[PDB]
Amino acid sequence: MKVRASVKKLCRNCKIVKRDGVIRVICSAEPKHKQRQG
Amino acid sequence: MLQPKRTKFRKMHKGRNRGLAQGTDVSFGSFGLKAVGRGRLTARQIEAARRAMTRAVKRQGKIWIRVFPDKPITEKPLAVRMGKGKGNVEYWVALIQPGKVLYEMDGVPEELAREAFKLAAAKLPIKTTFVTKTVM
Amino acid sequence: ALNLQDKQAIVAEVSEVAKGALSAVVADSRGVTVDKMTELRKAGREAGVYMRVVRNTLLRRAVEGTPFECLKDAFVGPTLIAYSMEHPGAAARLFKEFAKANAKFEVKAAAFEGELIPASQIDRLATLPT
Amino acid sequence: QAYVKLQVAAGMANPSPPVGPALGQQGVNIMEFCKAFNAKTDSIEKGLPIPVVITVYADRSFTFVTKTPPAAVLLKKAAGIKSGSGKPNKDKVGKISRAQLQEIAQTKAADMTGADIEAMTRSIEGTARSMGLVV
Amino acid sequence: INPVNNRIQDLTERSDVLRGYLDYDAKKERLEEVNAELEQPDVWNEPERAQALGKERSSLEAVVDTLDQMKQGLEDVSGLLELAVEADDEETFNEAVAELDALEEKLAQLEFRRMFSGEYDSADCYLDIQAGSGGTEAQDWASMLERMYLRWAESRGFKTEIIEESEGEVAGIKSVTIKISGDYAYGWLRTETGVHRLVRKSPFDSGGRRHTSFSSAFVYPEVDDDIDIEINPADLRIDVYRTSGAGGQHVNRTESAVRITHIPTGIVTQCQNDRSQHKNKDQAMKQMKAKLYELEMQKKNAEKQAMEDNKSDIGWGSQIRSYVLDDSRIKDLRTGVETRNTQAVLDGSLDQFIEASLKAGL
RNA sequence: AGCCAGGAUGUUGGCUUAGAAGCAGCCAUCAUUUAAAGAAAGCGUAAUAGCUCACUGGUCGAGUCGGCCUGCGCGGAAGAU
Ligand SMILES: [Mg+2]
Ligand SMILES: [Mg+2]
Ligand SMILES: [Zn+2]
Repeated sequence: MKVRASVKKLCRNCKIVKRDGVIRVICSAEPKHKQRQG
Repeated sequence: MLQPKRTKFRKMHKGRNRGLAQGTDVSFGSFGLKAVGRGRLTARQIEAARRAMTRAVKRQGKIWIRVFPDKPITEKPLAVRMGKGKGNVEYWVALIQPGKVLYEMDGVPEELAREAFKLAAAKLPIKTTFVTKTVM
Repeated sequence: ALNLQDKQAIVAEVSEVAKGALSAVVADSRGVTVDKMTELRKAGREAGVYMRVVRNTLLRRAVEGTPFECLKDAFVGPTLIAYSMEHPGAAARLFKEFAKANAKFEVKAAAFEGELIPASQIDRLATLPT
Repeated sequence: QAYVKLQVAAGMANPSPPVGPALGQQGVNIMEFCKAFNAKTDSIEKGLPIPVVITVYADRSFTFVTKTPPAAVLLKKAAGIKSGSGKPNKDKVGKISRAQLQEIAQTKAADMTGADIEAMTRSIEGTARSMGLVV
Repeated sequence: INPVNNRIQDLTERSDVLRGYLDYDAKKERLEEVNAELEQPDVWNEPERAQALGKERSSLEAVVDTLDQMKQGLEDVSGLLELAVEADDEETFNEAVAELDALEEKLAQLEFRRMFSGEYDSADCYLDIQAGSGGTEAQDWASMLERMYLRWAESRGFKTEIIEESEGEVAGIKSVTIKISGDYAYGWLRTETGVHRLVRKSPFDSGGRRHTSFSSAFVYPEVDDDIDIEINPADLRIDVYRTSGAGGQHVNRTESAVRITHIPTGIVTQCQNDRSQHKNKDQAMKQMKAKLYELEMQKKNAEKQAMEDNKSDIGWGSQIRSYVLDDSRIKDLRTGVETRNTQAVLDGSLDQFIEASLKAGL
């Protein structure tokens, strides 16, 4: 979990989703890629 | 790091930075990075931006730096009281008004140029925008 | 690709059909490229460049050019299929070629429908002018 | 079934240094492949590499079908040069005529995928260009 | 075509010499064993080993392959030489000549790599000549050596420059430093480091006795003086605290004193000279930098000390040549090459020694 | 947008490299069989192999794509009774 101010799609498999009013990158392929805005 | 070779005067008044810019259009290149925000680019900052963009363009196509840091900014040394004359010149700025084409570029595909400009932009203190060559 | 190019392609297809009466089918629902290449080369060996396998059997592509010539070909549409227009010679022997190809590893995709030239059935016709 | 093209020159019987574990990765022995290669060789020419299909069956006795020798080596031979790739557009190392390329094309026709020899010629020209030699 | 023939004759000889120096058969054997190891599929399970073995193999192969190419090419040329001579076909002769030239070039390349395999071999050098324990005689010997070296350097095309010269009070020189600029200057000269043995009847001795005087040559390459790198604030801990004794109300409160610490090394610098914390930090920073520099110097010195200690270990083996002028014979102790033309050697015919030394790898 | 299929040939382009086979780079970036297939976008390898992708054929049967302009919001946002 990379908590950042800027969250970005790092690959094709990265998807940006909003969960309970928090922007999140979740990725099916790469576990490293998953992010959270904080 | 850009700086005037010679100067008429070693120090300078603060002044104000109000108004719109004059170097507004893409003149030389095909694409430009136009300043949307008001502020002041230091020489250092400009250089950084140039470095960012050249690398991005991989030494292919020409770059112009439409801005020049011709105004010296003084800083008083630390732990020194308020009197006793003006501080020494530390760094040089270009005062930037909205509308200022900061950088110009040609001999590049458009997307790549855009990318380069974006890369540059993060190095600069002011909010900026990509612009193109306009007939008239 | 834009509308014009598609239209042109359709026109070309129509012209090809007009030129050649006999036709046959093939399908790549599990087909190697090498085999296809070889098949193509066979055509070249035989006669001119004219013949293409023309994979464009959509509901409104080849089926839209079907009302021009050979009107029964509209029902062939809703399946993965590839046509083969045959210009020179009255009833050539490229129909059984496809069957042979199928036999040599293709896993029965086209089901050799025939394209009906003398109003033929689903089963093969070995009886052909030689 | 375990088919891979990996071999050096035809004259070099039993490729020990370059191929090595690659040829004898599967159940088939070292000596057999080499013998097969030798058998293939005597009909045509030595010195050049020749690729062959390696269908490793469960019975060990593999089926093999030969291919035409690589184009690059042939091109090199035609040229009379050994190295001509280092900075090609900066400075032209070697040069070939179209006729020679055409001649080269015709001999390989069996393995080349196509009917038109002109096509083959142009492919060969492209290959040459890629290598570094200007037509 | 007589010169061509001569060249051909020479080339075989030098190939043989090269083989001798290399120890070719052993190399071939090594290549073979390594090759055998390679094909065994179990060796690529261990990756570090395998890559190393591969690396070892290739160079050996190159060495071997080039060698027999040389053997074959020469033979081919000889075969074609006859054709050139008797049959009088010109094109064929030309072709043969070209082949020979190519072969020669290849040989040179192989020899080049054998010679100048070291890191600093391409660079220019400072030759340092020091006179021995003898006295006037020793000084004279040193001077002679210097002269010889100069002559040698001029011969091949190097640029000599007398940096420092300590002159002998009676005759000759006490010491000399010569900068020798040129292509592969250090690589050509690095072998000449060592003590030189003069044996002659002294002209400075009143008795006219036969003296054995020594003088050392020392060749070292001009290393690029690396910039003293700026230390990062990430590698640094900056502590700030109150001063000792202090003396007043403002001093008790204010934390002017600065302790800078290097995290990787563990060096500390304290400063509390100034009232201003910033100034102290600046001073402390400077001090830290100085300390780092000193540490770097110390480390350099230690390594250097190790090196000479190792060199010292050889002792009497630092004696590289013996210049006997009475019996009229020069001998290199390292290689074993001898010549009776002493005067010629003195004048500057060192190529015969130097090349052989390079080939040897000593 | 899913889904089913192909995703080749010269070819492993040469070089320089310990090895380099789309993927260490350096460089050219062609042509072929053509439905379409980059001398290759990512994963992967000792390197090959292998797994994806681009583009394309089939199914399906109505809107869809991503820029610009602006309004209002979200995160970025931690302190001591
Ligand atoms: Mg103004
Ligand atoms: Mg906010
Ligand atoms: Zn991802």
